Amino acid sequence: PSAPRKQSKTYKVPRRPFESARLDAELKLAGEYGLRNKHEIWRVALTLSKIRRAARELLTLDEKDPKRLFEGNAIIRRLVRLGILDESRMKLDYVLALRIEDFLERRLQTQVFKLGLAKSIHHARVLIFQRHIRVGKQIVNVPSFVVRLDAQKHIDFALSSPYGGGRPGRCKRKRLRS
Amino acid sequence: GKPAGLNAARKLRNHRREERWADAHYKKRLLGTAYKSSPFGGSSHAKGIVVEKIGVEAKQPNSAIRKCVRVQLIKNGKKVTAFVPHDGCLNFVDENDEVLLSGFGRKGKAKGDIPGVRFKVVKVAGVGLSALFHEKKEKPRA
Amino acid sequence: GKVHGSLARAGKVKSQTPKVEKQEKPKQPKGRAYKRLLYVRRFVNVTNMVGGKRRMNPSS
Amino acid sequence: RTTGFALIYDDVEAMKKFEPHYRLVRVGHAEPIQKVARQQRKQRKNRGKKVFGTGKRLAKRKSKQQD
RNA sequence: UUCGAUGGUAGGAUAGAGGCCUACCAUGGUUUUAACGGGUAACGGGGAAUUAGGGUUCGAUUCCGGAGAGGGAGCCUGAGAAACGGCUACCACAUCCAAGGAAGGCAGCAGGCGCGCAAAUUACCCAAUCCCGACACGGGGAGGUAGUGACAAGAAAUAACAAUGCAGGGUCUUGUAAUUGGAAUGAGUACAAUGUAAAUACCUUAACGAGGAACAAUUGGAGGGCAAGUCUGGUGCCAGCAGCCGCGGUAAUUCCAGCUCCAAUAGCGUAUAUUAAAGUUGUUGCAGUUAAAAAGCUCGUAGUUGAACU
Repeated sequence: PSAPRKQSKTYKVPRRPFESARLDAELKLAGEYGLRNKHEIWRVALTLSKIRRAARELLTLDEKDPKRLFEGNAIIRRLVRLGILDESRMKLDYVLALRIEDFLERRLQTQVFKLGLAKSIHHARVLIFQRHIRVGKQIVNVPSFVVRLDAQKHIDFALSSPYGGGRPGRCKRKRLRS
Repeated sequence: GKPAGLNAARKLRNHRREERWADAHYKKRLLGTAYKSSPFGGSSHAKGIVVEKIGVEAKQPNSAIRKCVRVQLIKNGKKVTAFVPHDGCLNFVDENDEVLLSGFGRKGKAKGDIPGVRFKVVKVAGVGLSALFHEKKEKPRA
Repeated sequence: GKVHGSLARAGKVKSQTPKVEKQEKPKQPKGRAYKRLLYVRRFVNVTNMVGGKRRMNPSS
Repeated sequence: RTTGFALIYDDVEAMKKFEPHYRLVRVGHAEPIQKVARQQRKQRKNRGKKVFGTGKRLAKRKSKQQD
């Protein structure tokens, strides 16, 4: 109305579309983590590039500068809270050495697969889509949920649905009828 | 060589302005030839009427019949030459079929061995190519 | 050419070629199953290797 | 979680006075309003502007001139 | 510079300075630092695209300022208009006419014709933002909501747990399944609560709702560029394919039919404009003996550059 609603693109197309040394790594990552497509890879590469660019623009200034000191912390707190960085060992230079592997292992899908109840990351994705997952206090219905270091302990099965009881029925009821 | 004085900005800007006209790309943009004398005034596609079919001959080293047609534009009045991509479509296409003409992909240049042809047909009778070919759509009874 | 045109001999091979019917095939998974099938046929179930061929559509 | 707003007027007169009409209809304190369509109302207003006076004089004059 | 072009005096007009206008007196003002004229498919800016940097292109369009309400011109009202959903006359159009006349302007909201490659309903409502008025109470095609789509951005249906022998692998695990079967099934179907001016939708509601047409994923390519066949059949420099190189004259990995594979994915290709690559516009940062390029040579004013020393 009065002002436009800002929208932006999150995925970036690589300059070389059919690099062998890049396609094999992307296919290996997709097969390992059960990603839908490579749009997730593009989006993660895009945000990582944004973080790296901000860190580089910060590091190109001298120390004890008010702007560099003020901005060199906020990225560190965000990374530590999101778990992208470790519980400790920060030096404002670890920001430039992140990987797509750790960014993708930081998603909620990796955590639910690691805890189990699916035997495979694809089944973990199926569980996360079926709304049967109880990640945190509020149910989450997205594999790309970046999970912090505080919501990894509330994950278990749902009270409702056949996996939690509550008169399953459905296919069970059909088999009982037949 | 080139001026390098601290107060030579005007000289450098003027020389660049004069020399940029020698650029083929800059000349083709700034002359306005697309809207002045080009068959297409910047339009991607244009409708027209088939005039006749011409059997152009391929240049060296190839040798074949290109199966081209001549189409008169309805919005400009300029008679141009058209290229039919597939085979066996010149029989389907008759005179006064309300064809649609577009570029060839060489930025207005002749593509391949076809001599003096810069446009290609995309739709016939307002139904589109490759649709009547696979017997999905049929030509209207006009 | 010059002032001539071959409007009668066009599409000779397309008109005279024999026409066959497509071979019947049951349904095939599409999507993440297709990605898993490609992953499963790439390296975990190697059958075409040795010499670096990595052939996926061998000729017969 | 289910969140909403609550506006207690701690009185009946205050609630019945300071309240939107659709809110009053939702509580169902009084009967709704049955009127003509918006287009019909606007057209009737236009005809009323075209006619100057009470309105029956035009009918009287038309009857006099046509009978 | 006539018929105001530059300046002075005096006056007129304006709400007000002012050659805005008038009478007289002087010939002045700009310009190679590009005056003036012409073109602009030029409303300007905040801004947008590409992004080492420098740059290049675009910007009618959600915000600000200017202009217009078919082209001009004049005028009343009003503080405020040279107003057009105010008026008047001409120019080009349209209309009822009884032939005396009358009467208008959607580059506003909807809808129609035509130009077209190219772009939506003759819908609901003042409930939210605000505006107007005599004013809690009225109105507002401003504005909010919805119907329509292939595309403008963000999230994700087309699956999956085992028994099974073979290829196996090293007693733990993948694949071809004319195989089964009990599972979690969501798209829809209905209904309830919520949502909203009324709704639609979202969220949410028990419950019905797959055993294979389950409720069949497509778009391009498979010589190099650039990833994936010298496979089987038809033609034989013909049809044609083809962004360039290039393939085709009876063994066609490049023509058309089948099989399979490769890339993206509910999206893909094509045509055009533009950007990066373009160190092929080069201030950064080009090149000039032979690839394009040192005036035949000299003087010379703008312009550029200008020894050291306080």
